[PDB]
Parts: sequence; C-alpha cells; structure tokens
Amino acid sequence: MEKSKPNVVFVLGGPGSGKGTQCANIVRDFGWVHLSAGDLLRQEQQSGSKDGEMIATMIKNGEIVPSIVTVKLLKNAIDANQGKNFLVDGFPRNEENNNSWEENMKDFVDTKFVLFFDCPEEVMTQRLLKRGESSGRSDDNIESIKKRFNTFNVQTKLVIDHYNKFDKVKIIPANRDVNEVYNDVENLFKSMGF
Ligand SMILES: Nc1ncnc2c1ncn2[C@@H]1O[C@H](COP(=O)(O)OP(=O)(O)O)[C@@H](O)[C@H]1O
Ligand SMILES: Nc1ccn([C@@H]2O[C@H](COP(=O)(O)O)[C@@H](O)[C@H]2O)c(=O)n1
Ligand SMILES: [Mg+2]
Repeated sequence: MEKSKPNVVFVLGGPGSGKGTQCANIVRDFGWVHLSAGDLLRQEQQSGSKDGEMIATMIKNGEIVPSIVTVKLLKNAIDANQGKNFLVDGFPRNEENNNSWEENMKDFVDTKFVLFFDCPEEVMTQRLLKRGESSGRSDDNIESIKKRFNTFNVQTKLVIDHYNKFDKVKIIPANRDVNEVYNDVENLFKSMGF
C-alpha cells in the first residue's frame, strides 16, 4: 500500500549498437518508460539553457557531459513518471556518471541490471553513417563516431566491468537482424519477471 520504487535497467553498448531501437520495443511490449540520456541532453541544449552550448560541443566531440547536468535531467523525468519503470539508455557512461546516480538516486529506485548490447565497431560505424543520412545528429559523422568509440572504450567498458563483478550484466549479442535481437530481449525481460 506504499507505492513501489521504480525498477531501472541501464542499457549500454557502443554507439549504434541498437540501444534506442531495442528500448522502443521494450516500451511497446512492456510499458516501461524509455529515457535516452543522450536524447535528454540534446533536448536540454535545444532550448538554450546555460549548459546548452557546453552540451553541443561535448556531444560533437564524443565527450561525457558533467554528471550534475545529465543526472538532473534523468531525475526530473523519473520524478514526473511515478509508478513507472525505466530504461535508462546510454547511462552510466563513466565512473562519475555512476557515482552521481548512486548519490542522487539509490534511495529512490531499484536498479536491477545493465543490459549490454555487444556489437563490432565496424558494424556500428556502418549503422551510424546510415543513421547519419537522415538523423541530423551532430555526432553521426566519421570524425565524431571514432571519438565516441574511444570514450566508450576508455571510460565506459570499466563501468560494465564493474557491474559484471556483481553479476549485474546481461549481454545480448547485437550483430544480427533487429527482430532476432529483440526476440532475445523480450525473452530476457519475461524471464526477469517484467
Ligand atoms: N540489429 C540491427 N541491425 C541493423 N540496424 C540496426 C540494428 N539495430 C539498430 N539498427 C540501426 O542502427 C542505427 C543505430 O541504432 P540506434 O538504436 O539509434 O543505436 P544506439 O542508440 O545504440 O546509438 C539506426 O539507424 C538503427 O535503425
Ligand atoms: N550519460 C551520457 C550519455 C550521453 N552523453 C552524450 O550524448 C552523446 C550522444 O549519446 P547517445 O548516443 O546515447 O544518444 C554522447 O556521445 C555524449 O556526448 C553524455 O555526455 N552522457
Ligand atoms: Mg541512442
């Protein structure tokens, strides 16, 4: 008769590994709320806050924005959606992200696991150049794309390694057709009781 705290699943994977694509399917079939941290950041810069032109520059360069900004945006969205569960997509991307989540949120949510989509960089590059023909995203060009790989490699893989220490990573290989990947995603969420 108390309201349950939201379940949260971090969704990680390289740029273009299919996080946003698979999250939309989970929203559709499970009724979770999909929060793409990168999306929220693109919105925050959209209508031009203080932090707006900082976010533009860092996104173009594949850099991780200060966590005070990102975690605030996530927390606001989450607080606006009482009684829902959340797919937190593309976060945490480094140790600062994770610590700031822990400090702001751990009292408020049950973060269940990291869903990690494993994909070859070569395949990710091709998807992103394809997405780049119509996305109008400032980071879907080869210069940005390789900077995004280095950030993922240097900062993000350590976070995924951290969660795997505690058995909190579910890996779904993503180098297949989108329905073959989703079949596995949908089976995973069902087996996890969602
Ligand atoms: N399994 C897949 N096979 C081929 N294309 C895919 C697959 N998953 C997603 N895509 C395409 O790859 C691009 C990147 O997908 P997206 O979900 O935006 O990635 P992410 O959020 O991980 O950066 C999009 O054009 C998307 O339609
Ligand atoms: N936790 C996060 C998530 C996204 N980002 C920024 O948004 C950019 C785009 O992220 P997405 O590909 O997940 O939309 C990232 O490359 C990075 O510059 C961030 O700075 N912090
Ligand atoms: Mg995305």
